[PDB]
Amino acid sequence: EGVEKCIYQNNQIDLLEEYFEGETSEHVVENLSSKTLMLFKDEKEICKRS
Amino acid sequence: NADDQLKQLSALEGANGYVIFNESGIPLKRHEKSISHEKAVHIAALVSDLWNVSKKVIQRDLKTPENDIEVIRLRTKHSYEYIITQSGDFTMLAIQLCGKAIEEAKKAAA
Repeated sequence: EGVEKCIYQNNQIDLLEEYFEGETSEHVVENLSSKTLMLFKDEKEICKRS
Repeated sequence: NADDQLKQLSALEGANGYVIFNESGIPLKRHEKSISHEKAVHIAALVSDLWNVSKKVIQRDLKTPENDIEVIRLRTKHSYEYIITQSGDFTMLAIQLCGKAIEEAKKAAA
């Protein structure tokens, strides 16, 4: 009757449950970027060359 | 009459097993689902030490005169829950589960 009392209390709510435990953001908005790595170019040419 | 309580304890939602101990350490009565005599001798040695150690420590190492331990609730991984009480000389160790593990145990039975 003393243990039955303690079983009852712990059976009310899990109390250790973590809401959305483990599972990550999943779908996340990713903006489309374009990183310019390196420019090439001619040096001291007569006019510009396309 | 004294058997009906063992039947009443398995009836409580979550309850896997129980094991009762004398002041000695002998197990008086255990469940059939938890191992009989083999584990009951093993599970007595741990809790009788854990109790007598904690009983001792609270009266001395906390420096609180006249404050005896009443319950101990070891909560664990999975959903096990080891409840230790003491009525008079005798003690006992119930084992309950939670909704998740109860549901798992019912599915295993099914």
